[PDB]
Amino acid sequence: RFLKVKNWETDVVLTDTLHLKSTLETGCTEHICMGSIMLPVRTKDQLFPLAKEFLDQYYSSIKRFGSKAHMDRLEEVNKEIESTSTYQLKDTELIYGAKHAWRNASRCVGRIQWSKLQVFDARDCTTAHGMFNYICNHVKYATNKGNLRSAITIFPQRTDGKHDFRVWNSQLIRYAGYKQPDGSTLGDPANVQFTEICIQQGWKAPRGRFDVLPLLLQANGNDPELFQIPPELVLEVPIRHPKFDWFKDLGLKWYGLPAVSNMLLEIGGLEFSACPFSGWYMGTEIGVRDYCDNSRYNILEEVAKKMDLDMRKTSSLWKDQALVEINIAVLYSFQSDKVTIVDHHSATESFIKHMENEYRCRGGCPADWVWIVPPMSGSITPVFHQEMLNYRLTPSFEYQPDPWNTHVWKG
Amino acid sequence: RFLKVKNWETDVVLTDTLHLKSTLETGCTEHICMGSIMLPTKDQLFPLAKEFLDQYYSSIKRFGSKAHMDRLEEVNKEIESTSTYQLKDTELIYGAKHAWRNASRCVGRIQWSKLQVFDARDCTTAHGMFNYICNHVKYATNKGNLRSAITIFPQRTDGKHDFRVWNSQLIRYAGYKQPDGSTLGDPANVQFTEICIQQGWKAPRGRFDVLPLLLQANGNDPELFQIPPELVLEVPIRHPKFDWFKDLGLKWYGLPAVSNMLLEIGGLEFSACPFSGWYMGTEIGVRDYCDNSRYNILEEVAKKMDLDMRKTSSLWKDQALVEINIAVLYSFQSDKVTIVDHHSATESFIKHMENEYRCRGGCPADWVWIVPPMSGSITPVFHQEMLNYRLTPSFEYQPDPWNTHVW
Ligand code: HEM
Ligand code: HEM
Ligand SMILES: Cc1cc(N)nc(CCc2cccc([C@@H](N)Cc3cc(C)cc(N)n3)c2)c1
Ligand SMILES: Cc1cc(N)nc(CCc2cccc([C@@H](N)Cc3cc(C)cc(N)n3)c2)c1
Ligand SMILES: C[C@H](O)[C@H](O)[C@H]1CNc2nc(N)[nH]c(=O)c2N1
Ligand SMILES: C[C@H](O)[C@H](O)[C@H]1CNc2nc(N)[nH]c(=O)c2N1
Ligand SMILES: [Zn+2]
Repeated sequence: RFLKVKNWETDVVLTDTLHLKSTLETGCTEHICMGSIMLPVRTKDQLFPLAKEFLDQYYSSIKRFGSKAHMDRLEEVNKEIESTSTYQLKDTELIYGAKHAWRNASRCVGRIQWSKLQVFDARDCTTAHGMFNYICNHVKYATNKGNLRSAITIFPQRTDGKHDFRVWNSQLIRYAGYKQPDGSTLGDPANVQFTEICIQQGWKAPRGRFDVLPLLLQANGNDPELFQIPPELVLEVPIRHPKFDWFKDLGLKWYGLPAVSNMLLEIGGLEFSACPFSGWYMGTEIGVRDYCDNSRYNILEEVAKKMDLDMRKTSSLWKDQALVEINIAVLYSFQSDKVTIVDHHSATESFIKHMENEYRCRGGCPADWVWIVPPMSGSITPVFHQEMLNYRLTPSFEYQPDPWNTHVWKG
Repeated sequence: RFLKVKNWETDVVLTDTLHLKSTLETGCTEHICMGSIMLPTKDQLFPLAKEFLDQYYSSIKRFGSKAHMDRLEEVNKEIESTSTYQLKDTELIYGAKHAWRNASRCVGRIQWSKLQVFDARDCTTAHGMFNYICNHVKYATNKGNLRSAITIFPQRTDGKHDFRVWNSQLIRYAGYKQPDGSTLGDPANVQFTEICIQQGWKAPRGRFDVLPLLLQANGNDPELFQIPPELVLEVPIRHPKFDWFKDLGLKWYGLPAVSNMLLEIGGLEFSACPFSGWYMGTEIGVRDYCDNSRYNILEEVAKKMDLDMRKTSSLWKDQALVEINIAVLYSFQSDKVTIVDHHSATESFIKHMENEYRCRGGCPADWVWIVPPMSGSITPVFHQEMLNYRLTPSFEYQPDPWNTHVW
């Protein structure tokens, strides 16, 4: 079957056949759409089909489908599953798998970049100390003094579910949040619970507005351990505004490297529970969400005060006006310091070109509109007007529950 | 089967049970979400009538009463005899208000219960339709203090005698393609304008020409009528800080009035049912003015602001966008024509959602349409999970009649 998507601005129509390869479920049915719902130990049993399907894809991509090398590899994996109950990916397969999980990430606007991903194989890692070292090297390589390079580091896969490698931080680099006795929050309100765990584990909290959190690292199902990332490895950008000289005195800064560390990477039925990956920011992630969400740094009021906007009625659009100024400041600041960043116009335009290319060469591009459309200036970006089909392909990145909810403490 | 929706800003979790009463299909499956696609006989009719009357008599606390049973009986007899049936006035009013109540893409639903329903089921000609519509327009406009209304023409019979308003809204501006190659006026309305000209309309060929109505009665060929100019309230667009803004020559009309949809109540189909409320500012300022395929004015405004248009990263588009939207709200407010800003509308919808969950066990909502086309995440709807499902009575899209009309 064929499915059509139309762009309502250009009348361009595309035809999806890739959705036919989708196995995993969406959350939706014929009677309910769950498109705005944020969150909608395997047996050999299910494992060999998952392995086979993955290896068929891999061998197709390298133009060796049905070869002796292909057949031998299936055989080899089959026997390994039957006798050890799991199997090991070749380096080539791991790299291909990691690239494809990104390619398949329907909520990711940055996918034009998917084929340039540095894959760091950390499957020989055995301890939390070992994890720390790997992660420092990733941060340094990815940061590259401001000329950011995409990377992922892949720690050993799940075995029985009792020996998981996990990075407890949601992102490698994030600022602490402290709930005060008066109910106010100092620093990032999003990281309060994790900061408390760090403190509980013995972190000495400086208790400022922008304190880089320590890494909390679990190897082999053991209790996690604290490590401070070397500060000289943590590139940060002080935020200033090209015309508003008082903007610097708000005291804002952000880190340059966005690096997700709480997701689970699935390749050929294998589960990599610790697989931190990083790219570079789109300005709105910081300027719209991080700074302006009510539940985050929430700076809109202070910014609009300083601009002396009429704040007595929402219909003056003071929030909107201040929102634009903050986002200009972020882009200006990253640019002035030569730290890679992309604005939402350029990013969404690139995504549209990527998506059209994917339809032509691959037969589709699963995309989640709710996430792809930026959180400001929606309809002046080309993605707003683009129909999108959301479905789940493997390899994939999956959400997993926070480790402090599931971890069996050894003490 | 019982479903939670969470607000990620406030942590409020609501439980939806109303979706279980959903009847129509979504476009989605277990394998594919189509959340972003714009357009995804006697036997069938008695179930539809029963379902409706059951909810009606339930709503007036008379479920299972003799009056309930008697009406089921009466409607039942009428269908078997006549292959259709007629709504009581009370049922028509209830049905219309609920179609709006169930409109998952409408942010304005806190208002659903205050809808003036004009029963035009006695209308027989296109001249009658025209009279009904001017009365609706005058009533709704109310000298700028807008009031929600719907006018309901006779229901579908055998499908060859449909009442249809050919216009997509009661009030729209004409569009004309130039020898120049560009477009004068509203590019969205070019095809319809051609049909008007080809039906006989003498076009002024200006930038802001209110289109005539093209009214179809009883399946007959449609006819042209101009809405009295004095009933079409328009607003010149100025900016409270930029003196030059008015020089752009922009205006918009006060009355948003959708005329192309199909109202379905208890199996019955009202193919002509123009309805109207008042604008949310972004509809005009963001979509009408700034869509590339619409009036597309961002470039011109940004130049008058003398912004650095060299690189997308100066955010010149976003800057001019906010300003155009400030001008829309200011101009409507100054002329005392009802308008709502996206902040206030989305706040009211969150309150409405809470009421509906509390009072009805849910509220179907389409996040893709509810979240405003600018400043998404600074409105509370952005952080609000929504379940989208189809309830009846309902407003449905229907195909442009010129594609269907045999002359
Ligand atoms: C190259 C620069 C990149 C840019 C500009 C980019 C852009 C984005 C943005 C704006 C989001 C939404 C994030 C949010 O709203 O919090 C996102 C989500 C995502 N991105 Fe990308 N991205 C990039 C690289 C990557 C890389 C290298 C990977 C993995 C290898 C990746 C995988 C994802 C995944 C899995 C999500 C969804 C996250 C979630 O559900 O929380 N991204 N990206
Ligand atoms: C009271 C003032 C009202 C406001 C501020 C309001 C707000 C809106 C907005 C912003 C949209 C999105 C439309 C678009 O983006 O083009 C919408 C869609 C809708 N509204 Fe409301 N509305 C109001 C009154 C009504 C009334 C009185 C009805 C019916 C009686 C109604 C039924 C609908 C329907 C069916 C849609 C979707 C239209 C479509 O799918 O094309 N609206 N409304
Ligand atoms: C409940 C829940 C579920 C879910 N799936 N995600 C969340 C939080 C979403 C989130 C929060 C912070 C950073 C990012 C990165 N996606 C931010 C990021 C990462 C990369 C690699 C590049 C880039 N430009 N940006 C995503 C919450
Ligand atoms: C293909 C297609 C499908 C579909 N369902 N809708 C469209 C056009 C969408 C549209 C266009 C103009 C006006 C409105 C009114 N919905 C605008 C409106 C109406 C009312 C009553 C109040 C208000 N504030 N605003 C909606 C196209
Ligand atoms: C409830 C809703 O799905 C939630 O607020 C989503 C909406 N769209 C998003 N889009 C992006 N890119 N990131 C997000 O965190 C969200 N949050
Ligand atoms: C492709 C996408 O469905 C389309 O652009 C939608 C997105 N959201 C919308 N939301 C509203 N309110 N109105 C619209 O016309 C649209 N257009
Ligand atoms: Zn869906």
